[PDB]
Amino acid sequence: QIQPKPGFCVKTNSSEGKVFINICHSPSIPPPADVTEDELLQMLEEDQAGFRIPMSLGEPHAELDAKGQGCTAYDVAVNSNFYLRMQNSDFLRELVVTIAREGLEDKYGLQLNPEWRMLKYRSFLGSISQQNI
Amino acid sequence: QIQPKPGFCVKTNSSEGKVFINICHSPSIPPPADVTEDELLQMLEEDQAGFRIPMSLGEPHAELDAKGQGCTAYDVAVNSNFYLRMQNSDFLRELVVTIAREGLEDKYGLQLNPEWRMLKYRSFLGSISQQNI
Ligand SMILES: [Co+2]
Ligand SMILES: [Co+2]
Repeated sequence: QIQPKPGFCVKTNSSEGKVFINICHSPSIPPPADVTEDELLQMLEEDQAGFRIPMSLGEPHAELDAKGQGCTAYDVAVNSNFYLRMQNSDFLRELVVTIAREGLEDKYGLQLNPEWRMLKYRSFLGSISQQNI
Repeated sequence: QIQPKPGFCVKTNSSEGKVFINICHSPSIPPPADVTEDELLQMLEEDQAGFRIPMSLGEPHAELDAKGQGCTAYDVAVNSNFYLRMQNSDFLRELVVTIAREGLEDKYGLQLNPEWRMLKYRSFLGSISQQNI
């Protein structure tokens, strides 16, 4: 089993309560092809990101927020080199988080509310070494 | 006739030579609806930006680059308030430039090479007051 490395943590919410998405990474996860930005838009218009941007869409795990309240986390893990590209591009980072949100909704039957933010001081919600992919 | 206001200038290239895209603006151009980022991804996957992100796809105009060499400019003008949002979001700015590039290719039969950059010291290539939309 592959243990993910923390990347960054996205806080959002839903009619079912608070949700955190750990955008995390591993060198064991296949990277997307390195396409141009023009080609990336094409991928979206052809609705092919489901196959062309590999990511793990992790199972929900119950956790606690900083106020000690119950919430739900999901680990979305991508290739480490791809993660490092995402970090250095607001465009790519926001796009990939948006794709990951859609992926979790479709996979788990969730309905997220649209507002989200990347946490500044906390990288991952949950026990990392317990969250094998 | 509506005169566009300069926004920023994108330098790119093509098998036909150097191309500049003036991402410019006017309060007379209808704004896109103010959708969420989740909804924006949906718009792209449904390939509906052609109707849902209004922009003028300006006619080509011959100009000169800083080296005195011939090149071609196109003015892509959006609503001023929308422009100001784009400015303060790398994600939105890169997405809209990518959409504008596609729009010009489809409208004018162009094939742009993928590399482009936003000029840092020059806002618009061409005679602004002559470029009525
Ligand atoms: Co298209
Ligand atoms: Co979809």
